[PDB]
Amino acid sequence: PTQFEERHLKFLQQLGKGNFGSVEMCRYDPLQDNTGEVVAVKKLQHSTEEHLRDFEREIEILKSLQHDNIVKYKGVCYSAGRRNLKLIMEYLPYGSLRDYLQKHKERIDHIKLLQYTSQICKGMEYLGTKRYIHRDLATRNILVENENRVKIGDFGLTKVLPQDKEYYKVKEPGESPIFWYAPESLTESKFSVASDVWSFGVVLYELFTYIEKSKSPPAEFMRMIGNDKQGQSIVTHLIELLKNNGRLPRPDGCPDEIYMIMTECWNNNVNQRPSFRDLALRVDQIRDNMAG
Ligand SMILES: CCc1cc(O)ccc1-c1ccc2c(C(N)=O)n[nH]c2c1
Repeated sequence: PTQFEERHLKFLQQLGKGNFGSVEMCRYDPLQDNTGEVVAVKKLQHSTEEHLRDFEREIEILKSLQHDNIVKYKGVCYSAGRRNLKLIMEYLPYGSLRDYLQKHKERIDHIKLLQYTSQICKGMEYLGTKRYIHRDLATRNILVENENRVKIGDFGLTKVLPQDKEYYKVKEPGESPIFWYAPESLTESKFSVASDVWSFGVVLYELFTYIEKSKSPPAEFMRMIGNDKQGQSIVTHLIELLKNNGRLPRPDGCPDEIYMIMTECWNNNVNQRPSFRDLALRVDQIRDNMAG
């Protein structure tokens, strides 16, 4: 119901950058009196026909979503042609859950951690009904609205399942977050609802270590690979470690019932991992049992 144009978009400050794109804070101001609404804006640095095509698919996915725990779509800008396309989304002042939690950690207890966990489960349950696979679940990619609510973000790798099958195979892997990936994703490039469940397991580990740098997944796995070899790639060493049942340890002070959920999510067999339905019920019941 509304298209945006270049001449009313005003730069305020930087929010982030990668190898192919960047994000900015701007004010849309068509009356030119500085009363306009503040928004967040994405654009591409290096436009290859391939990357430009992936960008337009990201936008169609975002249009179709409406849920309390998922980030809101606003519009698009074609003022300078297809090769200079921009995306407009809602601005959330508190930023990412990774950044927020490091800052305000002395006011966040085990009960609060489980509130965030529950809301993430509800969001993924909704994506499942549309047959979408997220592919990039991590605390850097969740956003905060206020002290009692969070939403799922960055949909830049998301895919749709075929009508006939229960997995999608990706042609040409990109630059990947290997320390959050399932084994059959690493060896065969297969992604599914089940591989999203392995990733949710690692998010729960991030939360109960309070996002400390020195206990992060990259730090722990590199420690476990060791000091010697010598002769192989880093990803080759990781695939071998996982085949022989090596896993991340229990965080200091983690409850029995929460640690059991982690171990179940990290099963080698895809057919033996739990559902997002059951995960929501179990988490809510544990939170109630701490209440009284
Ligand atoms: C436009 C980029 C984007 C793309 C996507 O697919 C999902 C979410 C975002 C996004 C990223 C960051 C923020 C922020 C902040 N404060 O950093 N606020 N709203 C944001 C939305």
